Amino acid sequence: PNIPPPFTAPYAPDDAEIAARLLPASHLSPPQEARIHRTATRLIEAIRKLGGVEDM
Amino acid sequence: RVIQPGETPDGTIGRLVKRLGAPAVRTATRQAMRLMGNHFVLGETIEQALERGKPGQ
Repeated sequence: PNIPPPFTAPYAPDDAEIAARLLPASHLSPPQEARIHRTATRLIEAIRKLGGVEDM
Repeated sequence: RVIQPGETPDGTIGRLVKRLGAPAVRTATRQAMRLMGNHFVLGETIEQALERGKPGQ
């Protein structure tokens, strides 16, 4: 395939038009959300169990 | 007793766990344990408290 042209996408398009596509496409089935929720809860529980810059 | 998984977190402790996570609650309980053990002289009876708080000085 062809080498693509120099990159030149529009610099600052409208957020709402972008959101109109991203919002519906982000939809997840209930079992997908359930797995996400559990994994993420476990990760945060571990986080809240050393030291970092934010802690200081 | 045996604990079944996926239990709805209720009570003061369960609400604590939903908020901070179980690991932080364990850590908070251990800190409470150092406080209770170091700053209180306690027993089931006064004789037991008194014996525990003893210093021939």
